[PDB]
Amino acid sequence: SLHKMSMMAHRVKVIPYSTFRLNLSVTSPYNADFDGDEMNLHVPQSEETRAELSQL
Amino acid sequence: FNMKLAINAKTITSGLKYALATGNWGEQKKAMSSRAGVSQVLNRYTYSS
Amino acid sequence: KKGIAKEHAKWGPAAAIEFEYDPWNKLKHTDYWYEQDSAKEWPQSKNCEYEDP
Amino acid sequence: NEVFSRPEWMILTCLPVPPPPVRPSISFNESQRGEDDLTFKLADILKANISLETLE
Amino acid sequence: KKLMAQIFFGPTYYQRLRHMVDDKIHARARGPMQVLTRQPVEGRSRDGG
Amino acid sequence: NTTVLADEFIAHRLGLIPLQSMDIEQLEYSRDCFCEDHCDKCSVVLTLQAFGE
Amino acid sequence: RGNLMGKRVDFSARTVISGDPNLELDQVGVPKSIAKTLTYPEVVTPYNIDRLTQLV
Amino acid sequence: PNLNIVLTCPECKVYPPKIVERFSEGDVVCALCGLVLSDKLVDTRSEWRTFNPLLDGNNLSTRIGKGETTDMRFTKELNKAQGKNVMDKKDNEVQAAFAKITMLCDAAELPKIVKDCAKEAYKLCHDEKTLKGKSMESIMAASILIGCRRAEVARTFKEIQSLIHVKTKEFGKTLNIMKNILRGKSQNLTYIPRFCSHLGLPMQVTTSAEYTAKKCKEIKEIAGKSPITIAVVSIYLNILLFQIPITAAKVGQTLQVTEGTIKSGYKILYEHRDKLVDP
Amino acid sequence: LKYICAECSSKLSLSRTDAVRCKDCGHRILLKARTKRLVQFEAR
Amino acid sequence: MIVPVRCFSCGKVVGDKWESYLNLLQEDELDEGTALSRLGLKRYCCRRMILTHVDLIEKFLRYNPL
Amino acid sequence: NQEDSMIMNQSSIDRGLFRSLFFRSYMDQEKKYGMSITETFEKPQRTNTLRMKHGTYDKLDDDGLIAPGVRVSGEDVIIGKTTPISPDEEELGQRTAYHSKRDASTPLRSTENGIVDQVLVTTNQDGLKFVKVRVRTTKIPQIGDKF
Ligand SMILES: [Zn+2]
Ligand SMILES: [Zn+2]
Ligand SMILES: [Zn+2]
Ligand SMILES: [Zn+2]
Repeated sequence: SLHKMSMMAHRVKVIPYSTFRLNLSVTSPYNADFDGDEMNLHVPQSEETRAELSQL
Repeated sequence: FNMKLAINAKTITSGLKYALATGNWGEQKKAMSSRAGVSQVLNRYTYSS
Repeated sequence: KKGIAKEHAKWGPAAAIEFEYDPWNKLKHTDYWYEQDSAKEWPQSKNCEYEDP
Repeated sequence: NEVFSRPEWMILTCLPVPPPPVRPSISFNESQRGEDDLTFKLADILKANISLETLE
Repeated sequence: KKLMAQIFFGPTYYQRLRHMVDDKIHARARGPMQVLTRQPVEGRSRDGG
Repeated sequence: NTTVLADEFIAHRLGLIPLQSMDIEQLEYSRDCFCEDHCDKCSVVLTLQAFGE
Repeated sequence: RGNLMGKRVDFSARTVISGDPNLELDQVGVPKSIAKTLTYPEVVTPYNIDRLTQLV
Repeated sequence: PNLNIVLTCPECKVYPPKIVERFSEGDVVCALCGLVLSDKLVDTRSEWRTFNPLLDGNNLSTRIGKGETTDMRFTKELNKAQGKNVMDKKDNEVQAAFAKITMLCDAAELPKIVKDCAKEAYKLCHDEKTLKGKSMESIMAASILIGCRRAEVARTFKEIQSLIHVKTKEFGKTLNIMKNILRGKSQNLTYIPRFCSHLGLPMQVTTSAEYTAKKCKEIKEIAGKSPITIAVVSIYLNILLFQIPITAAKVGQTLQVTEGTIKSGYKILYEHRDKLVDP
Repeated sequence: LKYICAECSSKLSLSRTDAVRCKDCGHRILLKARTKRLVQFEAR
Repeated sequence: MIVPVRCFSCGKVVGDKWESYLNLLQEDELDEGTALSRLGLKRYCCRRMILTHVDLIEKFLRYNPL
Repeated sequence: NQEDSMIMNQSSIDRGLFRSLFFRSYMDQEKKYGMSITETFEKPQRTNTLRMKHGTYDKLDDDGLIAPGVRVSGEDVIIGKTTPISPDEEELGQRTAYHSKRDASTPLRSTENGIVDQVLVTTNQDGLKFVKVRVRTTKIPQIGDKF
């Protein structure tokens, strides 16, 4: 991570055929082509945290 | 003139075995005259490689 | 056992196809790429003779 | 500061010990408890202290 | 239907790499503990974080 | 198996051999067949023998 | 640095992405094995009771 | 204090409970009820993936030397200070004996198991009034043979005294007193492949020699008193039964063995050449 | 039939210490028991 | 290795003409282009398959295991 | 395809493009820890070990090995160990019977599954019971491969 980007939140539509999937829009602030780079994911546990991720 | 010479044989064989196993390049002296990448594991993926 | 072609090509009988309509561009659904001429930079269809120029 | 810092405390007389969690025995998986660096060095400290006290 | 443009298209030589997906897929929740630090342990092998 | 090839390799090699297919309407799919494990109505049986002579 | 201002975590995912032109920005595509592996706590209200019972 | 944790489900109590471990989540659950007992298990393999104390004893050995970010002026002081505490322990003599049996076993090219078993045999007694010194090498010559034989490896006396001249009888009395020590604290068939190794023969003579040694052990004619030698003449009669020139003078100089005993065994198996061949 | 050890197509039937170095062969590597038991496969 | 079955490009049965394609080199001294002509695959999509297959199963099988 | 992604023909994958072998090996051997008696490669019974896994140990045979050619899942066991100490109050002290296991049987890596093949056993440098196995596993190319 370099700046305020790379930290997006998302909703989820669950997909088969195991891998991730995302929009072609947000690719350049993510600063990653599809050359095999890997992602990192986290899930909140309580509602204050889930709400502030959702709203910010 | 026999008892010492065969443990001498162990020292020379064990030293060469340790050197070409580890890649620490020197005797049992904890990396003196030390440079590492001399005993790489051979690359065995593809004939070209 | 039985099987069908749509889930696996083991039961495919076809394994070839050919498909042609308007060999002479009369419907003009697409142009041709060219660098100096549309005609000489392309070959005629084998199906040429059954429809007039 | 008198209440917390007075230079005779700055010279070491009586030495506390660290608890077993900071220096844990790794239980080295065939027969050993696998004693580690901190307990090893403390055992050296006790040996040297008992040697000095018998000598004096 | 007919396609508007035209396509450069034909035979070419490719090859296959080593980093396949099954060695890289990895996920974890409430697993093993490291005795020195009480944190999740390392390694995809022993189900790390 | 004894060859210098392996077994599922021989299987996928076998999978592409086509067969006679006239009366294929007469038999039934195993998914719709009431039986279990390849009755004569729903499947056929194949035997192969080779030797190192 | 490796234990206080950063450390290991829980509820984590790590795979490789592919693009898609049919999912908008606030979604993300998540594989179902990972969705089996992960979790999220909820609470029991009069509102969520039947859906939660069915999912149990 | 009784120093004891027992794990029991607080809702089943059928026995010391039939419980399982889920190491993939590090938890324990009573399999009947399905409730947890405790959580956050400690790994039992990762420490062996991370990195001779029984022979070095409770006190722990430490060799000291030099490094990169140090000075020669005080690492030579360290090199002359490393012997300032060797007299506090008898472990300097234990490790001197360990070094010397390492000298001996690797001199006779003996493996790691033979080395560690000789280390065990010294560490077993290491101090008795029965030991009483006895040149300090007789105890090691005994211990290496004890560890060799208990490693199911046979080595000759002639090999042992080719290694160290222990006058063969201080060695013998040391072997007797060690035999009594081990029995308080509580096989010649493998000589044959080393003999044919030094003679360079294929398999069928060796298998025939083993079969004839078994049969002659069963029947009669000890006849040589230390039947090592009648084993040796069983190899002699096998190789003379075949047609490879391994003549008696060559065998005697090779094995440092009496040729008259070879002719005596040759006569007593010349009588008994009948029932000793299978094919 | 328990051991093969070599280029022989012989069912040597070795169990415990009957000259492990093979008699009608010349090997000390002791090939082990291709299985009589029926196998299952899945060719989808 | 083994010349494969059912061409990726076309999909017809391939390898019938394989040892045929062999024996039209040795006892005929025949050039490969007219040899593929008479062999009779008028597409190229299968012509490449036999063109760039390399045998390995001969070098495989001239071991003597078991 | 965008930013160097790839579209492929699963029908060509069905026809047999890019299929691949995968050999994996294992190193395992025994030790002397006494009172010189070494470990054993035993087939565990129910009352055999200390702290048994959930390996469902039926895939092993009387020599403590797995016969080749059968299939294995991820968690399954292939080798069997037993602690030869001798002397540590061998099978009646501080444990049930379940004699002297402290069992360190090696399971397979818990994800990949396939067919074991051609198990060899041969003594080591000093002479012990030293074991290597090999497992064979097909991997059809999937969505997430680096090409
Ligand atoms: Zn049926
Ligand atoms: Zn319970
Ligand atoms: Zn053989
Ligand atoms: Zn084709």
